[PDB]
Amino acid sequence: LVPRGSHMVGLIWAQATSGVIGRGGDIPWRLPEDQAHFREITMGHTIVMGRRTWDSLPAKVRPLPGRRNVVLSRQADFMASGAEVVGSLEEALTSPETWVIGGGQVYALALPYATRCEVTEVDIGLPREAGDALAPVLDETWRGETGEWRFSRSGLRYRLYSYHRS
Ligand SMILES: NC(=O)c1ccc[n+]([C@@H]2O[C@H](COP(=O)([O-])OP(=O)(O)OC[C@H]3O[C@@H](n4cnc5c(N)ncnc54)[C@H](OP(=O)(O)O)[C@@H]3O)[C@@H](O)[C@H]2O)c1
Ligand SMILES: CCc1nc(N)nc(N)c1OCC1(COc2ccccc2CCC(=O)O)COC1
Repeated sequence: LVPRGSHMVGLIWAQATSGVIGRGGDIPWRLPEDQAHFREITMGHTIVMGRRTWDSLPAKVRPLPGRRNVVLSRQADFMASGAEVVGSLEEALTSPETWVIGGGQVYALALPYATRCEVTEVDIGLPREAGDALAPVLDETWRGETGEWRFSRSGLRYRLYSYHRS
């Protein structure tokens, strides 16, 4: 349970088995089961994303519905129509429950404050290339639950992990 006076911070991402989460300003696969899972977890909560992740959303879809959208930028003239832009995680993490939804820079930034991670791993063989955005690496303070491999309607295997720490 999440007491309303707390500030719970979770990270949620989908990665290939290599750790790649983004390339060329997009996610280099599509998995409908992961889209549904991402929405089930985040709906109703504040979502925090990096400026480059906001840029990756088509103008017609953003801000993402059903969730308070917060965008991190250091640029005083960057504006996100329909959403709030803030310059730090301290300013972004005011809600009782916040999901950090990417990308690679913002996961690394938020990791020291996070107590939950929800991961989808997609069994697509995408090697890491220079410039890719990557999932954060989780140290031994994190305890994980790994689901069995499942199979998507799209013909890719995937599995879910849930990590927690104190
Ligand atoms: N697979 C997934 O689950 C998933 C999820 C989300 C995104 N993605 C992908 O990941 C890629 C984007 O990731 P990315 O690592 O390139 O970028 P990102 O983390 O989404 O955004 C980086 C931007 O955040 C801002 N920022 C970073 N550190 C900050 C700090 N300390 N204070 C304030 N603002 C800060 C900066 O904005 P300014 O430059 O404006 O200062 C920086 O350029 C895309 O390919 C996207 O499609 C994948
Ligand atoms: C789903 C990808 C994803 N999966 C996990 N597990 N974690 C993430 N953080 C993540 O990326 C979430 C973003 C990309 O969402 C997309 C992308 C394509 C299609 C549909 C959506 C959801 C739209 C919505 O939610 O209405 C929203 O900005 C990045």
